[PDB]
Amino acid sequence: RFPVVNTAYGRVRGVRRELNNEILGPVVQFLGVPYATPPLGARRFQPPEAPASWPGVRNATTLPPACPQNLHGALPAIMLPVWFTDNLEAAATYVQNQSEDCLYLNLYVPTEKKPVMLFLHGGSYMEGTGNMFDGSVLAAYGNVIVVTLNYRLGVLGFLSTGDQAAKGNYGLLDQIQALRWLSENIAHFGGDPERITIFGSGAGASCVNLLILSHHSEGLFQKAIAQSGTAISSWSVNYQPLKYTRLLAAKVGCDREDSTEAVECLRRKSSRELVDQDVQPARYHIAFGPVVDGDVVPDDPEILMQQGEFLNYDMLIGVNQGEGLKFVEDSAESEDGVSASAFDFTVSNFVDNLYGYPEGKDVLRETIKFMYTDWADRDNGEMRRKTLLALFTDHQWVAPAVATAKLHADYQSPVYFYTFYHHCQAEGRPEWADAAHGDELPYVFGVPMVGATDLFPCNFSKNDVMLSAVVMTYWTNFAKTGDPNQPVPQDTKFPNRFEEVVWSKFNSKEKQYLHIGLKPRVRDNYRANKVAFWLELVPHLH
Amino acid sequence: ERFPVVNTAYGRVRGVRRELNNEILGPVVQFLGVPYATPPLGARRFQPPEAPASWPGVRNATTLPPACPQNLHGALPAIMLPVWFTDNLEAAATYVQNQSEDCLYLNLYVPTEKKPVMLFLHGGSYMEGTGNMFDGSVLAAYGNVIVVTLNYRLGVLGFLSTGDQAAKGNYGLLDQIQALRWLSENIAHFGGDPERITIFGSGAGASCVNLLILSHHSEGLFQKAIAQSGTAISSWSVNYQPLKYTRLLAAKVGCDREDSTEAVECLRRKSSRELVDQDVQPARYHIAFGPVVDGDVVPDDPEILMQQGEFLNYDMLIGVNQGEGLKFVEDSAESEDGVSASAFDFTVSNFVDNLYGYPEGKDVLRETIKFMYTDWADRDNGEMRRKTLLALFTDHQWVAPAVATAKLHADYQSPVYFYTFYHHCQAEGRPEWADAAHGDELPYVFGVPMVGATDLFPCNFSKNDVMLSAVVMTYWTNFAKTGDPNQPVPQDTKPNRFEEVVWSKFNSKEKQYLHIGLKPRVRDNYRANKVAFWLELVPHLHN
Amino acid sequence: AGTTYIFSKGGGQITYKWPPNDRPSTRADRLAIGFSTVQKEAVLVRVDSSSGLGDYLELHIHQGKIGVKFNVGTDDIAIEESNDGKYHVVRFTRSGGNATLQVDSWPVIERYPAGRQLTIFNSQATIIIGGKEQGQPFQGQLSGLYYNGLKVLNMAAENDANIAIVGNVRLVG
Ligand SMILES: *[C@@H]1O[C@H](CO)[C@@H](O)[C@H](O)[C@H]1NC(C)=O
Ligand SMILES: *[C@@H]1O[C@H](CO)[C@@H](O)[C@H](O)[C@H]1NC(C)=O
Ligand SMILES: *[C@@H]1O[C@H](CO)[C@@H](O)[C@H](O)[C@H]1NC(C)=O
Ligand SMILES: *[C@@H]1O[C@H](CO)[C@@H](O)[C@H](O)[C@H]1NC(C)=O
Ligand SMILES: *[C@@H]1O[C@H](CO)[C@@H](O)[C@H](O)[C@H]1NC(C)=O
Ligand SMILES: [Ca+2]
Repeated sequence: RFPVVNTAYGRVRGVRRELNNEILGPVVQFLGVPYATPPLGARRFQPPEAPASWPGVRNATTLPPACPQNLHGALPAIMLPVWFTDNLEAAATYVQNQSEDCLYLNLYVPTEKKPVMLFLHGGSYMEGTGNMFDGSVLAAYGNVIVVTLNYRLGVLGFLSTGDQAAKGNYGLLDQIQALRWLSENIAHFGGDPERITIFGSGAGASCVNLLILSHHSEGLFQKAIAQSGTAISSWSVNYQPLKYTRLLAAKVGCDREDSTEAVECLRRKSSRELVDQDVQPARYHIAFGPVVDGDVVPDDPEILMQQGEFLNYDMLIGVNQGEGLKFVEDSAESEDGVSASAFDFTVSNFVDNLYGYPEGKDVLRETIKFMYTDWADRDNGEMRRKTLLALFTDHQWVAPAVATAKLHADYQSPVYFYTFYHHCQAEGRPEWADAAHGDELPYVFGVPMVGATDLFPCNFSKNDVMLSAVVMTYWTNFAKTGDPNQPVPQDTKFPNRFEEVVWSKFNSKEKQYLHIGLKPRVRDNYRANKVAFWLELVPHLH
Repeated sequence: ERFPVVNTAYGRVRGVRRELNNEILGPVVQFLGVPYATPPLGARRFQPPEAPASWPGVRNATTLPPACPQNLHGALPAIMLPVWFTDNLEAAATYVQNQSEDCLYLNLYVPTEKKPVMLFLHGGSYMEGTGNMFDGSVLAAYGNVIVVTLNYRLGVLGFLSTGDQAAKGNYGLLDQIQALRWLSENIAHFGGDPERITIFGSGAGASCVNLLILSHHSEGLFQKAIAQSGTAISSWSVNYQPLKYTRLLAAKVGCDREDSTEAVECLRRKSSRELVDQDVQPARYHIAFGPVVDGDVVPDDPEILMQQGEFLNYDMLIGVNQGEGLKFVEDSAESEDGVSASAFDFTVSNFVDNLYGYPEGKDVLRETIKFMYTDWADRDNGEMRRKTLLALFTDHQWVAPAVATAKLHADYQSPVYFYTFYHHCQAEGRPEWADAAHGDELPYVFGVPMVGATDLFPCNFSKNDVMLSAVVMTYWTNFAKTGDPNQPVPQDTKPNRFEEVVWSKFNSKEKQYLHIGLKPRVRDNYRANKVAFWLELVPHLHN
Repeated sequence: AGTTYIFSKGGGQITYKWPPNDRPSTRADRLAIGFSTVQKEAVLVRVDSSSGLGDYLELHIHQGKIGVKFNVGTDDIAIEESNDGKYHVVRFTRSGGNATLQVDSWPVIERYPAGRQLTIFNSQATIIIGGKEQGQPFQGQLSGLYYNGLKVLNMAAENDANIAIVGNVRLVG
């Protein structure tokens, strides 16, 4: 019972695996399927090329190797999912076959023309792998084909110099290349070509936003999703590619004045050699990643979407309640609250790192100082921690997210907004904590539906498992006709309050969204007061 | 006796024994037009008050004394005047009908039921007000306490100063001080305790009472005080440029002598009636004539005195109505829609320029405040933007300055119970969307509803309102005796919402206050979000 | 000579507490005591404000001379009568910043502090005498203490709850 299909590049053989759960049937998986040429020699730091055809039958039924990434290398935990840090060893188990050739993708096919859902992994622009998430529950649950893959990361995916010598942004070129392959391959797979959609989180979410504005994305996918991430966050894209690249070469050893010569230096160094190096970027910024090349990124993401130069695609956005858990880490281990002096200290380092504006800093420091401080219990201390956490969350995740949603809605595009509040009852996670960034992923993949794992050692519950089920329905349904309610009105299939609440469109004038959680219900705004602050008042302080 | 007589250090007076229209309270022995100072008619004009010469025989003190000089057909400041005062303007004029420079007289409302002493300060503005407007009988009939109303020099005649010895101004306060001294050495004869003298004023009067609290001259002439709707540090509370306003006054008069003393003499030779009729228009949210920093009455700016804690710990009651700047929202007050975006900013821009007039930092304040007072849940609704505009002004002039008063006083271990009024009486002129406005509490203090609708407040009231009207005065009188608005007389209807309520103090750390109204309750921080913006943030944006 | 209080070996104190809601605040004050001691260094009578308030009155001994220092909110200013074991009476009075002092029939010494200054000993809380807790407990004899219409030692003889005795003290009779 080993299925076989004939791709445009040859025939491949999958595995008809089974699941512990009963209501979900067997699922067919093809693992480590290539979709482009291994960028090994001169092909390194070049746009991806079509994969080489193979004779006979491909034996693709095993997890492919991971892309080069020094996990233990010091990296900013702020922008990575919390689970990715609490279970570093679990990932290390997953990322143990680091090979420069990693341009493969792992498919998933249900049993019972369906849509195709492409995932983007990676909290940052350097870590993660497609194998991290054994996404198979969704496929059968939504009778959809789940696609996960790996892409060139940082040094090997986005190195730039501002010139043709180092274009960078190659990671995206891997993405579209993967999209292109799926367009001409998924045809004889049951996938619906007019229902190709892309989604991700964190760094990936940033990529999704970038993908939407690319000129290389004409057609291909139609809808898209992006949770906990935008294209406007400070870490969305780099703005000093030369400096970081230059100091990298000096660290490498051959930092020739000519960019081309430096490219040869890098192209003559082994993958493991260059990747293991550490470059420390300025806090809340990315050492490597997409830049303003023009080929894939005509300009800074906010600039284009003003002009709205893209073919309005149906999109889903959301953000968890508090997504900056690590941003309060040093003080998270104090029995009492955060000291007033310390809180101001932390706030003081926040403003300069992000603005540092000579024109006036104390004004911004003062304005934010007063604003994000609930005056009812001024001396709570505990509350001060919450605000400090919240503060970060709005500026980096919520406020940018609302802006992009408005802009997309402004150009008459189907835009749907949600927010996540519920979270696992993890033992490591503090009880007072809340839904952290990326925490929705296990509920996106129904990890509880199939039991905890090394990724997520959570004591799930009946409420938790069902919550994921309803979550999938929305995502799956939206992937059918662009509506989280049209194809299948939700049903528990297991006091369900999810059958009555109806997702509403997100109009700019009235910011209707969905409050995913234990008690779902629609609201008119998400901390409206704060959102306007980071979008209207602050800019007027030039 | 239905026509009783009593004795004072200056002779003897004859009073009446009026009976109130109610059927629960007993009789009151009133006294009308009692002198307490020499009428400053001639050279005494613009001189400190002097105690009056004793009269022989018995004085027929049973008629309303003449009102002090003041104009009604003129450019009075409507921003700070109580709403009812501007509404039934001609009704007020009826009371101010016998203007005379010998206006220094005071009344009493001795009830029958030592009696506690309650003294009142009137005045919506500093150039307006006759004590006779308010019938003190009812309160004295309910609390078994002494109600006293008095007149004092007003307008230019009371607050004219050059800043030099030739003219110090601030006379009105002196006259009020003198009366207090008069009440110190006379009330006992009427049966009122001299050791429990309480002063309660509103509006411009509220500004007066605080000045007394900071006075050096008022060291032991009372023990308790009340205040409401504007304490000490409003833009209009105290003038600071008397010289500039005097110079143009004399110029318009005609004799703008280079020297003040020469200018002083000419004015002293000019008829009082002419001075009142002359027009002076001060900058918006500022007072042309009023108390000024002199040295003998107020040594320095009230803020400076308050910051360092210069006062003899008199227990205080301070409160403000929810929405008070009703008159400030005037142009759009009669619009079916709300305030437009084009007209909203303009209001704020004008407001900022008038008070925070500064070219260096103008927009930073203009933008910041613009955002602060706007509920983004209904950004484009418009109608709710009117309320916040009303909320904007009222916060700055009354709420925040009052809060600063309480915190500072409480910081120096002085008993202070903060309060706040939300209920109101349906008034024909007042709009439906309005709320308890500036001056919608004086009737309740005097218990006018007990009597019922009157000329000043034609708007009738419900039985429910009547019940509350008793509640507030019970609190007031409760305080007058002991200081705890609960201690002496437990609350009762005489169901009752105000039965279990316990009015706590106002600690600086925990800003507990009493929310009086239909459903009295104890809250903890009145509009905490906004108040902080007006006392901690906004100062920093002036460098 | 009058109501005599004796501070034995080590000394003690009578402590008088104002009711919380009846703490006074007076611009001018009157102080008067009659001591009998020969100490070359000590502090006689200290009176500080409530917590958080720096206004305070101290009447002390420095090099055997009787000096008085005080603050009303701005700063300290000290005046001294530049003790032989006998009943010598010292009267100390003030009016805001203005300060005057005199001992027995000796010529009066007065101070006129310069500059704008606060003028109220805000919110007095309690009265300390003898310096028991100041590091200089007083050992001698004290009669005729007086304070702006309040002679506490006389109230001490009346056994009032507001008043509390502590340390080494003896009473005549
Ligand atoms: C390779 O293919 C053979 C038969 O074609 C199969 O038995 C074996 O499991 C496959 N192994 C992998 C790693 O694909
Ligand atoms: C998880 O822990 C909670 C409390 O410690 C307990 O109630 C629950 O049964 C546990 N679940 C599992 C699967 O261990
Ligand atoms: C007081 O007024 C009454 C009534 O007008 C009058 O009969 C009486 O003679 C008057 N007495 C004096 C002293 O004015
Ligand atoms: C008195 O006020 C009430 C408001 O409750 C109103 O219904 C009634 O018509 C008023 N009566 C008069 C005579 O104005
Ligand atoms: C206190 O000193 C000041 C400054 O010399 C003086 O003006 C004032 O009259 C003095 N007061 C008394 C009571 O001596
Ligand atoms: Ca002081």
